[PDB]
Amino acid sequence: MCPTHADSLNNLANIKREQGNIEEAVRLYRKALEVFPEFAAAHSNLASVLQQQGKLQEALMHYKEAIRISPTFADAYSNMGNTLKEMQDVQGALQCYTRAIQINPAFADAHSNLASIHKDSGNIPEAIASYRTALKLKPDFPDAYCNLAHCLQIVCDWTDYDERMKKLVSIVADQLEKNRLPSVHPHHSMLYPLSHGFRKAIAERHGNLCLDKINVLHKPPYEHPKDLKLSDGRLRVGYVSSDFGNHPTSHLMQSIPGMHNPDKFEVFCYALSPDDGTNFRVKVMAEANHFIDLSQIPCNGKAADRIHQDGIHILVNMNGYTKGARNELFALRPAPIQAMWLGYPGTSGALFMDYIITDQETSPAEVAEQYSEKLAYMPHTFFIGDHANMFPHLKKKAVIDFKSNGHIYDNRIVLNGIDLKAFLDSLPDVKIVKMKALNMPVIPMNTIAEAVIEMINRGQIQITINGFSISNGLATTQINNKAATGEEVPRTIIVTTRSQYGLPEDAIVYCNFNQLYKIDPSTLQMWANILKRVPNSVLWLLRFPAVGEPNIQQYAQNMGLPQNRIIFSPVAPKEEHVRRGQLADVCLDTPLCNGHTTGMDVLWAGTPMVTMPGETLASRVAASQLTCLGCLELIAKNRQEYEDIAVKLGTDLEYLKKVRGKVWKQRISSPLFNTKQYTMELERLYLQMWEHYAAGNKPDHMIK
Amino acid sequence: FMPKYSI
Ligand SMILES: O=c1ccn([C@@H]2O[C@H](COP(=O)(O)OP(=O)(O)O)[C@@H](O)[C@H]2O)c(=O)[nH]1
Repeated sequence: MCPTHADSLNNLANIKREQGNIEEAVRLYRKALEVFPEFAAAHSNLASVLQQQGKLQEALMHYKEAIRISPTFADAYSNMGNTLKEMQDVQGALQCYTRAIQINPAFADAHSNLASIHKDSGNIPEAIASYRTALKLKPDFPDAYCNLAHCLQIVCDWTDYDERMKKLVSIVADQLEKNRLPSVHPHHSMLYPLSHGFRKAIAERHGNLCLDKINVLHKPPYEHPKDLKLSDGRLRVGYVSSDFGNHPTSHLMQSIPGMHNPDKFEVFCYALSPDDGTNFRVKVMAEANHFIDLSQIPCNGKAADRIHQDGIHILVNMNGYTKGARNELFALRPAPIQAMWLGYPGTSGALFMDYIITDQETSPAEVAEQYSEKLAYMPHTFFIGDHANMFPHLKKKAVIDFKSNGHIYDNRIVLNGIDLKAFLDSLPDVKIVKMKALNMPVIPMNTIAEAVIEMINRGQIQITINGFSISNGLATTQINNKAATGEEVPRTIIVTTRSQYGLPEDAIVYCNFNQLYKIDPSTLQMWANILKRVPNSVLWLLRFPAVGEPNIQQYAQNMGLPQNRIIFSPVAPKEEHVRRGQLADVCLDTPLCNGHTTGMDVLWAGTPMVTMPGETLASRVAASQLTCLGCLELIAKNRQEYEDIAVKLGTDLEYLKKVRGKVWKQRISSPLFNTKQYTMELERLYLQMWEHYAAGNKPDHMIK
Repeated sequence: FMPKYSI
């Protein structure tokens, strides 16, 4: 028992640890502590690498020791905090970060970690404040800088945007050289002008964090099936998601498990989340051949084992680097074929993923170098939505003519309803506007139209007309919470109007209902150019989040736009959100990162969407959606072409009518919203993947 | 549930 004996072991181990051999670092640190038990720095370092190994309970014990031994050890409080955060004790993490800060007001990391808790909780201003404090205290601090950058992206603070982008690139480049974990998150990397090489490298380094956490389990390779004989000629497909519940992913693909053909497929849904009580979870549970709640099996070893016992041929990763992911499951390779699908719009960058399911428009061969996976092409778009099932009440609209001697508009006052035809047939006088199968009933301004308008204007919940229930589209939540979320189809007729959202009755409405983080200065310039060329037009955006609004309005004033040219509405429930798209004339897609779910949402309302596909997967989805829809005239080769298409749609009301009618027809007539066709194509593709493997081949691009 | 303006 000696202090400088133990001191030497600690330095040998920071060495092994620096190299990257985590496993030896531990054995050294542990000998250091047998030699000198009261060695604060050893306890703290052992704890740090136990945390990396995902042995949180044990890490936490050693942090506690470090603190007992050295009570001024701010650093150990800060990392104990992080351990508690990963353990879901955000309460206890918070106490750690705050205690660090009281003991050493000048200690930057605790300020940064306090900011991350705020950021995770949606408190973006509180996060910005604490990241700024960390950077005053320690101006070279990449973690703090890159998280502040994402906070600023979220609220559309573009102060020193180009200089900031230049510095994020600079930090990633330095961190990839110096072999550290990059401070830019792979999901965020799509937003910054990094190289395809850098984005893939960022992904790959996040993938390797899974390898550290599964190497501690010391499991051997699994024996994979070589044939379909034990599964009766059925291919066993395992869908793995944290999002079988009320989450966009489920709003896209909840119908698909149920649409698989039982003669050739056996469907396993592996949920990483507990049952949130919603119908989305009910449906996947009810319709999958097998539903396994892996939230009840927190050990990645035992969960991977469970996948392997079920005999899965193709395991499908629906999370990539999103909240709730357990990529450890995939790193353990319990299945012989492992595919990225739908939920993550980027590469895993990881050796443990074989294919990415995409399409020729989204992921053309010229840009294959950005993916670590082999391309597996679906015939049209990889994108899909459940809109035909969730929102069939929007398959048909009717309007009210209130101008009377004026225009018959398709989007100022709109009725939708499963029982709309019956309500219309009860009315005396209904003009039917043919659409040069399809037609738009027009309620003229009788006293019934006045009663509907009265309801909208007095802000009443609902009225009754000839026994039919007529709902104010702002009150869906009070009438039927389940209809509001998309869990139920509304059983009332819903009225939606521009007057509800403060949209001008006599103007072109350009919408974008994405989260504001997808907007960059260039995009708002493009939009300003369009608005300047189409007088009285407005841009319709969401408080997504609200603190973004003042920032965008400021950048818009500096571009010479009066305040009233951009109209902000609150985020709404799913069904109001999709329905009120019917009020727009055109949707202006964000080129930096496209609307994904949001794209399918505007197209379901028959709202034409203008996009400029970039190079990233995330920047090409809207074009892929539109080529499948069959509207190639809405895809721009550059900013000039985008502005021109938008301006044409706003100035040439005959062209607008034609293109809106195209989208309105083709949402039904094209493959885009056809879940049965989608599922059958996904099945054709699964079988290619499998035949290729059965013939004894390593994975290769599937383009035919 | 008021509208921003009157039709
Ligand atoms: O007012 C709104 C705006 C959007 N959404 C929904 O919020 C989710 C946003 O998800 P995300 O940002 O992932 O959109 P994506 O990137 O897929 O377009 C989508 O399901 C939208 O339907 C909503 O319910 N109300």
